[PDB]
Amino acid sequence: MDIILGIRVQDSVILASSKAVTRGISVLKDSDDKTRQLSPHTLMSFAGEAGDTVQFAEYIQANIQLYSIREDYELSPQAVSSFVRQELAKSIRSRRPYQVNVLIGGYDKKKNKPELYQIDYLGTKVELPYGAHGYSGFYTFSLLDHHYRPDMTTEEGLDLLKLCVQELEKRMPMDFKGVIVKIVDKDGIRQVDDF
Amino acid sequence: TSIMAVTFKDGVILGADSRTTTGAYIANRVTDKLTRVHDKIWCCRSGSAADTQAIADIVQYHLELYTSQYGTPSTETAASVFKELCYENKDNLTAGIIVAGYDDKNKGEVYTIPLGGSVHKLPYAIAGSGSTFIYGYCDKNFRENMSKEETVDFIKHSLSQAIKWDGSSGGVIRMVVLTAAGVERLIFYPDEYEQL
Amino acid sequence: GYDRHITIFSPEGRLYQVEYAFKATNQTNINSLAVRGKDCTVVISQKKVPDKLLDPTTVSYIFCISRTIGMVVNGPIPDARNAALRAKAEAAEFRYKYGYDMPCDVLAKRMANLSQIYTQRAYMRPLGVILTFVSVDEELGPSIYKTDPAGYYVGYKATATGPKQQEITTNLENHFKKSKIDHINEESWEKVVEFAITHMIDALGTEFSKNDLEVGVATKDKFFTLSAENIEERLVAIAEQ
Amino acid sequence: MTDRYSFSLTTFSPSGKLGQIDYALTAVKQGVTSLGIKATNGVVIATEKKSSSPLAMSETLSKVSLLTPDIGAVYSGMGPDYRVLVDKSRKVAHTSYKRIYGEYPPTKLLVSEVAKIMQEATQSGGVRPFGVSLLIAGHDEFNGFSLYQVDPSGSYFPWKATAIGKGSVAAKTFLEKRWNDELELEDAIHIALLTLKESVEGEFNGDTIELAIIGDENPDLLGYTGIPTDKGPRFRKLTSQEINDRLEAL
Amino acid sequence: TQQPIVTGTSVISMKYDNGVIIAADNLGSYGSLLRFNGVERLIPVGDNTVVGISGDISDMQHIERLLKDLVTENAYDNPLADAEEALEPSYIFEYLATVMYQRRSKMNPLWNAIIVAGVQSNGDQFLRYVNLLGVTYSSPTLATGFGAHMANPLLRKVVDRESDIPKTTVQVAEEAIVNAMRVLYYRDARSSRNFSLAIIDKNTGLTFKKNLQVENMKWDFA
Amino acid sequence: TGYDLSNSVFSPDGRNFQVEYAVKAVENGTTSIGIKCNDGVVFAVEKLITSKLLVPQKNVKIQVVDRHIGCVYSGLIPDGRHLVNRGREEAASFKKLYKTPIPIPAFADRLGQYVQAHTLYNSVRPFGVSTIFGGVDKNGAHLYMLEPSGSYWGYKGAATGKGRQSAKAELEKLVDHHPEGLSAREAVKQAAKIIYLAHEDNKEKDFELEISWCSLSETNGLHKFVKGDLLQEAIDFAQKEIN
Amino acid sequence: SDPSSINGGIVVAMTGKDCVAIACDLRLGSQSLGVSNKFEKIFHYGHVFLGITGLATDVTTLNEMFRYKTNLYKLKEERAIEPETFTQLVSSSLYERRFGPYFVGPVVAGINSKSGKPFIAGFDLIGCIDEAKDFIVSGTASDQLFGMCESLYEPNLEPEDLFETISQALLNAADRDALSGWGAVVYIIKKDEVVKRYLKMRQD
Amino acid sequence: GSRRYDSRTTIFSPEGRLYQVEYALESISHAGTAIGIMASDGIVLAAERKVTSTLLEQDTSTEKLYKLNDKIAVAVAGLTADAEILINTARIHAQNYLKTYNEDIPVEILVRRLSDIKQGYTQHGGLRPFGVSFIYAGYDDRYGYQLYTSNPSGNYTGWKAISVGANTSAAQTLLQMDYKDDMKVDDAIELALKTLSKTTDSSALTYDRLEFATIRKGANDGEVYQKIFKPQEIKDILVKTGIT
Amino acid sequence: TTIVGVKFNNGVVIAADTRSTQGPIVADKNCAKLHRISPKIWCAGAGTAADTEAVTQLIGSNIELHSLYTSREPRVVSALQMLKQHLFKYQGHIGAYLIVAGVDPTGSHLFSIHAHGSTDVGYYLSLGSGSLAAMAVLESHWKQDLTKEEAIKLASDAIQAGIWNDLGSGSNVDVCVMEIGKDAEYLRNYLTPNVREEKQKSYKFPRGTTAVLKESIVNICD
Ligand SMILES: [Cl-]
Ligand SMILES: [Mg+2]
Ligand SMILES: [Mg+2]
Ligand SMILES: [Mg+2]
Ligand SMILES: [Mg+2]
Repeated sequence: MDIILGIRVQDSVILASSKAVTRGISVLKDSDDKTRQLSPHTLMSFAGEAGDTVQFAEYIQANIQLYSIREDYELSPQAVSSFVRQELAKSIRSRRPYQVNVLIGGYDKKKNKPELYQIDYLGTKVELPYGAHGYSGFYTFSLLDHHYRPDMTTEEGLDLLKLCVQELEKRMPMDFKGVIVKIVDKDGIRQVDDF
Repeated sequence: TSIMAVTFKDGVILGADSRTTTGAYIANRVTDKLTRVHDKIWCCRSGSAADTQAIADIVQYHLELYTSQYGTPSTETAASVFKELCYENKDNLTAGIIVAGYDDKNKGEVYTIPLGGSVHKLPYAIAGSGSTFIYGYCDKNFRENMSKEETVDFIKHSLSQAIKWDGSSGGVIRMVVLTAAGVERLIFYPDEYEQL
Repeated sequence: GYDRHITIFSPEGRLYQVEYAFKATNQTNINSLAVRGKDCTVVISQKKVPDKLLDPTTVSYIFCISRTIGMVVNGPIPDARNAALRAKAEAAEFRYKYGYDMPCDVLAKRMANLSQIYTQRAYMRPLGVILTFVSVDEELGPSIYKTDPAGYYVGYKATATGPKQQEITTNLENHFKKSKIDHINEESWEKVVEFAITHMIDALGTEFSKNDLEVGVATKDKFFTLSAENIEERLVAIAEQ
Repeated sequence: MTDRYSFSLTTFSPSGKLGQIDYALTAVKQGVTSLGIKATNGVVIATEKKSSSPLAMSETLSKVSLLTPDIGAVYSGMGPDYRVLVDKSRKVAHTSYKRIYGEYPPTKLLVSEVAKIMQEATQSGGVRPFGVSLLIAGHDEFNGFSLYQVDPSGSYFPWKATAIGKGSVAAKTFLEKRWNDELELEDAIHIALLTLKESVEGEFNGDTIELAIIGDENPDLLGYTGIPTDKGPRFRKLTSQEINDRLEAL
Repeated sequence: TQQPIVTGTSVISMKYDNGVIIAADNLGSYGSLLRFNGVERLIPVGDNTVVGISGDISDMQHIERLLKDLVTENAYDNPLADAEEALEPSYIFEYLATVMYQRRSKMNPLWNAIIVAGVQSNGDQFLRYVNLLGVTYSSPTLATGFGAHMANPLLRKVVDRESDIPKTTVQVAEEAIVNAMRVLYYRDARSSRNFSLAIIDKNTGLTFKKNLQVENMKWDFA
Repeated sequence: TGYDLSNSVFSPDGRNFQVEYAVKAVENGTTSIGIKCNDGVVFAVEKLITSKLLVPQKNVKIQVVDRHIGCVYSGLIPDGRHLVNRGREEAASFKKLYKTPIPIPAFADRLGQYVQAHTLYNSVRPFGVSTIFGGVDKNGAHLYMLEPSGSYWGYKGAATGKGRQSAKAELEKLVDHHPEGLSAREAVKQAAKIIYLAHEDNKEKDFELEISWCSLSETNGLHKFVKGDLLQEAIDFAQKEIN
Repeated sequence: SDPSSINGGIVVAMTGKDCVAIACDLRLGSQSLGVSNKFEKIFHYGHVFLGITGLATDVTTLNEMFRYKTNLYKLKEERAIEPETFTQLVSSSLYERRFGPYFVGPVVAGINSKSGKPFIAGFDLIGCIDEAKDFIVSGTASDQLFGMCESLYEPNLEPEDLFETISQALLNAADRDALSGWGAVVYIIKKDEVVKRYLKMRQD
Repeated sequence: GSRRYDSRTTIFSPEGRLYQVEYALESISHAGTAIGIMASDGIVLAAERKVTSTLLEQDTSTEKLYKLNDKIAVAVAGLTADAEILINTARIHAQNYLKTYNEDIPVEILVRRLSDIKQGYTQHGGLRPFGVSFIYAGYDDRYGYQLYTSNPSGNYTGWKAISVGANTSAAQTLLQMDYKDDMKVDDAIELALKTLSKTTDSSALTYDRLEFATIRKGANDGEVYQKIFKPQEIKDILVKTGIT
Repeated sequence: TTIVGVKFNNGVVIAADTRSTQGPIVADKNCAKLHRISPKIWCAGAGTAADTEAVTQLIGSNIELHSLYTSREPRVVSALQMLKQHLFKYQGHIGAYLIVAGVDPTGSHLFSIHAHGSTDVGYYLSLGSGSLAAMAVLESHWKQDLTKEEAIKLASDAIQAGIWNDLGSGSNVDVCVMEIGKDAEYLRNYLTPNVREEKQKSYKFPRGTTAVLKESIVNICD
């Protein structure tokens, strides 16, 4: 785990997530996908405690997919984010809490608007034009404060994201083995293969 | 605290000081540490005020329910109920209790129950922080089959010394006399006992 | 007709199991009576020991519930003792929880509430007993409160219970019409016991030896029962007047 | 051992009736008459004190009961069932309201809680329904004065005036002729006493009649002074003497 | 999890040709305060067993009640309660051993060291140890606390192995026990002069001696 | 009707027919008695020898509770054992909390309340035994008899089973002829006589006598079975009286 | 790892002449890192306003909880909850979690629609009601707010004047606290109109 | 034991019907008629009070029409006490959904859950079913205006117009006759009142024996308003259509 | 906090200060520490503020229900018994320290309760951080057979000692007088010796001083 970023532009939400899985003094994998598709137009990235992350992600995925089948309908990004927040808000006062931080990127088809939600393990939710979890934010937030405009295209958003990854690869202590980038828009979720 | 109970010819007498403590501040200088659990079965309380009170309240309830069904309980029975509470809840209690009562068959009887919850039947018993200072005096001066006046003087002199040396003890000396005649409450003020 | 086996309503809005429990009340064929003095409350009950092999001292329907409260039962002894043990336990718990002696009327209400539950809940049968509670309450003074299998309860100036209850009731009514007061205007409890026995003799029309009666007396701070010789002393006093 | 009766004792018959509820209402019909009248500035509830024996002290048996300082209750039907309902009603006003909001529940909601308790005795395992109808009179700041009837089924209805029990049919007709929307509290007490005399047979005085009002705040009955917002209970039980005073100008 | 309050010190014992001897002083200590002097720490069960207990006295009194109850329970529906189906020393031990190990396994021990001494129905000597941990062992001589360090060496000079048991008389054995008790009074800061001693013989039965004193002491040599 | 099909149901009389039916099971059982004496109590029971194959002295029916109380019963034997098992639990918890052994009147109410509880619900059956029991406590000797309804009283003498009326008549004579009191050793002999006299009501199968006693002087206040020389002496006394 | 000072934030309430004001900052951070500058801390249920400072997850949770409870209240009672009653509901709900509390500092503000009286109140994390004629303060700059309010406040201020006083109380308090600021919102509340104003403040 | 007194409320008849459900429906057929009509720009709820007395307080009364949330209401036919148990459950369920998802509950989801509770009482627990039939009237942004009905079996269905309680057979025929799809709210108000007036067991339909409610988008721009009619407003709407 | 209770001729009086603190900061300058359990039974509470309020309300609620159940005026010993058993159950984790006083059919009463569950009795008592300042005054000026007006003077003087000398206590003096046969008389702000002096300057700002980015009307209606 470690690096997960998100940028909301004019027509889409872009999520970038590090590929490395490190345990001790060994990078066990360099192609790890730290994301789950919750619904056709909603994607969730995650970072935190080993085991907890995937277990929580897949548990949420199962619940949203269950909802989709029951109602023959896709929950709004706002509704999914509220469901996830409440699960983490319950979790924090459990015997053993889920130590997982998430970003939720979705395209609301009823509003025709991209939406990005940042939720931490305590259940602290905020809607943002750009987001980050962990130490990443200490570099990317100020960078995006400067270069981000609300009316940018998806291509402009990807260039803005390249600028973030470059900065992290320069100043971060650990080798996070690059990122997997995914775009969420009106046509659903797709992966950029050459980043 | 300094507390004691002493058997004699006509029955048994209980004794106690009146000082309650929170650190070095005297929260109550006129405390009543001698408590009725039955008509002629009383106890001396030492240790935590809250723990000993909660125990004595439960015992009084048990003996009231015993009396309703089986008549007057023996002093031994009362001590057994105290023991059961003290022994089974030894991890969560700080209570040193002396039980004393008058039967007509058994006359005066004294049972002491220390921290662990063990029971010890004795001719007389001393307890509380101030008791340490009078082990020597009490062992040398106690006789069996004393008179009422002699036993009152024995307790008065003993607790006087315990009060003199123990900072956790003081105030008045309260006593409770248990005989066939009934229940008598005695009080003795500093101006009398200090100059013994 | 299973509406007569458990405590559910019949078409006419009645509870037959409750009604039949009232009939169990008289199964012992014993009459009881309670009156109030200035300082005391006296309760008397017949004592019938038919078998010669019985230990007469163990045959009793009067119970010492607490130091201040006494209770006489009209009904079979198993249910009577069931009610007594519960009452004793309830009175003991009340004192522990609330820091003062349970009043006679409050214990009466509590036992009446328990009885009410058996009239509503199916798995529990009603007890076939009528409970008469007596005391000298520290607030209300001399008190008589009575409970039945329906869960009903009320205070009394005086009362009677048993097969020949109505005769005793009217006898007492006629006395209080005459005296114009709510109690027996007498100083000592001894003469209030004498009044109680005298008026039971007149109403029932029978003479009593020392072993035919059972007497309970409530004064301030204690309820106690009388011995055979205490009753004999009382019987002699009535005869010599 | 243990309650093996985990099944309903009240069930639908082929015709659609719920037998036990119907039979409970029959028990209410047998019960002594009680009534309630709503005035512009208060509410009156009344009933006859049917004595079981002249040796019995009828003062010790209270048919009209205080639930909250501004709410009172009276009934027709089975006394023991009423007594435990009052106990439960008094408690639920605290547990499900006063301990949450720091104030007493409005009449309609306390009534709703009593109704719930009575509904559950109609559906839960191993119990019969309650054999009583309640009349609950009360006041609260935002609804003013109100009067409600609660039946064994758990149903409740708000009334301007009504009666329940033995002679309810005649008593309701009497109240229809006399009730208007301009009645003052003293006028409603007068009508209550008139209506009750029709159903009472024997003695008719302050010792055989039980009557309470929901009216003005009573600072003298509060028991303390110093808090301006606390002004005293609106519930007041009329004394034996106070009833007899009104029976002369009857 | 506990801590002991009122405590009892060493319990010592040994086998001889016809039976077993066991002893323990009459003191109930409260830390350094020698608080209670009339405490009996040897408890007979029937006429063929004596259980000696050291450690926490409140827990000792609990074990007393358990053994008392065991005698009652064994007599129930048992016509041979005073004959073939009487409580054997081996039964009494295994019961206590079970309880001790169960309590340690629930992290709430009975804070004691226990020696069960007796004679079996076939005449065999029984002597076995069990403590708060549930640890059990048997030996010709057994002792707890200080006794383990000071009494055992002395008692092992009389009976060093199994073959020494037939060669040891009750007079010789009691002499060694009484001597060991004196040594403990010299050297254990929580011993008293007063003690009890019990002999369980296969011929003469249970002899329980109370109010014994340590005597013939050497001090005159400072 | 149908009022007798379910336990705890009141009939229109105010009776619990299921309890009265349990009494019939008791009346069907063998005879058992209890005699109160100067400083104690004596219990005896009839044991029907169904076959030669029954081992003598080895099917014991009298039961001890605690160390000072004896219990004997007639009717469904297993039901009696259940009651004694409860009695032993009740006596143990009393002694645990209060230290002193349970007094006889106290013990009597413990059994009484427990048996009475089995008349309160339709999900349990009443006890098919009448139980004669007693012993010695701080206030002297006490004898009790407990019935399926939960009803119990103190007795000078008590009897139950198939030969109860024969035994009751014989008990009443002893009460009349000995107003000052009967001794423990005498009461053992009398108990043998009464069981032999009550055996006339069950005389197809011959029987085995079983006696027990508690006495302040003779047994030191503890329950003991009468065996050997004292039993044979009591048997001989009984044999001499029937002829 | 002190739950009440991880996210930061402040709330203040004041009374005026026939009016009340309640104000809050917009910051949400993770210790030193500022994350959001849009995180409002004042909510309303009918005409009753509630501000909540402290751990942000609990701020969100309690809002959702009191919306839940006031919605059921209105359905059953058939009227909007009043400030005095809502204050009691907040107290009860917090004390229900006595030995596992929400790490919050709530503030109630509003005008009783029957009496017309302005009402404010404050609570500790465990439910203790703090009623005040003048002002209630809460959050990581509570010391600063206490000082600003105690000196700037006077009774019976007009709505337009009260706005200036409460705004200046919040702004100058926030600027002396590292974890508060990043924007501000003020609510001016009259008997039947409510005006919401966003303040221009320094963004560091 | 207690087997003797068990009615066995949750069993099948030889024909494969549920006795208690069938008998509960028979009970509901005697309750006052309630009608729901769905128009393109709103929904009407109309219900007849059970034989009224002149001394009944009419304004502070609620018997037939209940509010579940701001977007959903129900008309009741059956035991009122039973209905209030279910209404409180439904009210809580709506708040749970809002708390979880921060969106008002879709109508069908609320209807399904309430119906699922009814179903449970027919399959397990040995208790009598709820003697209640609901008409649900509500709005959400997925399907817009919706009418549903549920009954003691726990079965629910959707409708353009529907009646429950007494005289449903006659009422349904009349609704089937005059209803058309392009209908407006004010037309539906008239149809509802006209149908009750013809199916009523009373002599004449008056204001004091009716409860009335509308759910329109007739607020200001893209939002829904619930109007539970006051006594005087029912008196006026009854005159406006010329019934009185 | 400073709180006291004083018995007199025909009843009892309790008093308290009105300062509420969070650390060294004064949160409320006029909080009410005098609570009502029943009309004629009143409580003064120190310690954890929410605990004193919550425990006083819970027992006050249960006392009302008990009074209605028994048809009797509530007794002080009942409130005392219920409070003490509740506080003991929680082993001091509910930090309520109370002075309980009132009149009932039994007479007039004065008690104190500690968080762990002990109760005390007295003619004069004091609790809280200013209890030592108050007790010093009470020990100096108390006597047997006080009148009503003497007891109020003594009580408020004891509270004043705390106000001036204890930093935990301040502002005003609240009093409640419970006399036998009369209504309890609550005297809010019986004394106000700490009124804020006139400020030197008005800090009313010129309108327009605060910079604004956005305005908008908020919808509170449906
Ligand atoms: Cl109750
Ligand atoms: Mg000293
Ligand atoms: Mg029943
Ligand atoms: Mg700042
Ligand atoms: Mg900064």
